Amino acid sequence: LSTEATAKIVSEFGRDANDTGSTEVQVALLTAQINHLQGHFAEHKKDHHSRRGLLRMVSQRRKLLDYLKRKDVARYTRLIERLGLR
Amino acid sequence: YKDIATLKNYITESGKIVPSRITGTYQRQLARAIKRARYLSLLPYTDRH
Amino acid sequence: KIRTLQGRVVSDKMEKSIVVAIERFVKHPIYGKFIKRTTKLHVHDENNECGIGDVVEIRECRPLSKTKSWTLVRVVEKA
Amino acid sequence: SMQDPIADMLTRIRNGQAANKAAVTMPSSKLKVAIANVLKEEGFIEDFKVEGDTKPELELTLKYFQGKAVVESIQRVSRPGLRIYKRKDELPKVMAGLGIAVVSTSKGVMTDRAARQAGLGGEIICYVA
Amino acid sequence: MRHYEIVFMVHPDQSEQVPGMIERYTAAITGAYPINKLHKAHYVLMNVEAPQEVIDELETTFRFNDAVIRSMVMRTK
RNA sequence: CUUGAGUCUCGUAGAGGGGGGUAGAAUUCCAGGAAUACCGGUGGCGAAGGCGGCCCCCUGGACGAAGACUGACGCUCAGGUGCGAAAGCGUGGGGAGCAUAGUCCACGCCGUAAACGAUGUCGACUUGGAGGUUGUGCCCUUGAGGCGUGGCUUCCGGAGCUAACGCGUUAAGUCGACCGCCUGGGGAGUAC
Repeated sequence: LSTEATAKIVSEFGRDANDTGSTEVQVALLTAQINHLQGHFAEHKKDHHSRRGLLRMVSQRRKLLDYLKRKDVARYTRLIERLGLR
Repeated sequence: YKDIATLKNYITESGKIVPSRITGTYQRQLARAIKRARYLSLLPYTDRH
Repeated sequence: KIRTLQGRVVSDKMEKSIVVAIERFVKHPIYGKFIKRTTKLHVHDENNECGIGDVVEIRECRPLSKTKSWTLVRVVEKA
Repeated sequence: SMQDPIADMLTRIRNGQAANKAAVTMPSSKLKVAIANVLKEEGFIEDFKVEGDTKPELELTLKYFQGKAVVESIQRVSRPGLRIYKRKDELPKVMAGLGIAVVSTSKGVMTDRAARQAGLGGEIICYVA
Repeated sequence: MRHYEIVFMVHPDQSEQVPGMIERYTAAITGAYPINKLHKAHYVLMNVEAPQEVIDELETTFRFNDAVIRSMVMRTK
């Protein structure tokens, strides 16, 4: 969720060490943590409180993808290749 | 939460929970500690039963 | 050569014919505010040498079809 | 500032004209050096020192002659989204011309006499009185 | 994983079956007032290490038991 | 390029929920429906309606102490789509506390209200004073304790403002960007 499996996914995308909040490393950490949280909303199906917190970061997932879109068309396609998006 | 001494000196002899407004003290941890106090069997249910 | 009106491409589902919008500022006539206003005019071109999303230079011409009186001159932008 | 650096500066200065502090300070862009190098020269305030190189920032010295404070009624007019690009033969004279009218000309910001001397107006920055 | 703790209450007339029940429920350790009674017993507690699923087999064996009545699990970090 | 914003580390406090069973300080009938006495408050959570037994389970937000790197990536909103106090109604049961279904769980409609901080939102600036609560740096910590220094919430008050009454560092005060809404009362939240 936050500590263990994030620590094995951090260096899978960084252009060097500790570049953590770069936009490549950003979304791939985040989109991963929408699939796994959707396992939690694969059931329980009445938590309308927390569901906006999911709905929060799903829109921000598309927000930073605009920042790949407007700057570098190449690196945009490279990670949605590696994630299979849209 | 689990101590027979440091919790039962800070319960009242009517069985109930001491308020901090009379005790004067950690209380927000102590309250929930005495909220769950009823199953430990180091205490009664209350002093009258 | 007129002003060489710069514009974009909106859609091409037509046979050798495109749709161009044009960015354009103006003073709003009573309030004094700048509203970015755009128009929409059909433009003749044969080669399909501009794609949907480019930036286009346009002059007028003879009125060829209905609803279309502008030829392409050249393109300054890829898709 | 968030969404105008020069408007939110003009709140910061004349709040010093309501408690009579000595020195005022705001985070200072290169435009902001060119602001108070007009207010000093026309005489409305006294002295300023830029400092900082990762936070370039000013040390303006106020000017209150008495309990009365010198910079009486400064007003920004051209606020973003309501640009008023004045042609020069409309020009705002401030308080029958007795003040000054800071106009963003080509040749600089320093503007009383763009009416005749320079000879080209532009966007008003703020009236000053 | 996550550290845990075991809390339960022991039947007095079958307080002789304490360590026999212990080695039964040590399998998960190696795998990873009138309450109608005397109000007199002895407690057995320990701080255990097991993760989120190895524990789940343990508690669902107490609706078939008669000595212990209440199953309580806490933590201390 | 690093301060707006944002991810990581790391701790901290908590009626944020969802499910699962649990179960008495209490309480009618011949079994069980209910839900807190205490803590319970000027506390405390959350975007609001709200939400209080206890433990674990999947999840939600905020906070602090440092570092680290991203280099404007943001703020706002017509329509739009969700969450939506009671009742009512639908279909499927129950029947004590006690209103004869309904109230209660549940699957569907229904979107209603003092759903009234009768105070859109974010940002930056300006005399303040006393209490709340959460931290945590320095300091014989030599302690219940000081100076700071974070965050939100009270209580009275300067200038300024307001028709007054009053607001008053959590604004309504000086401003900037954007959205909702009003233009005399009745007929009327009605005719089609």
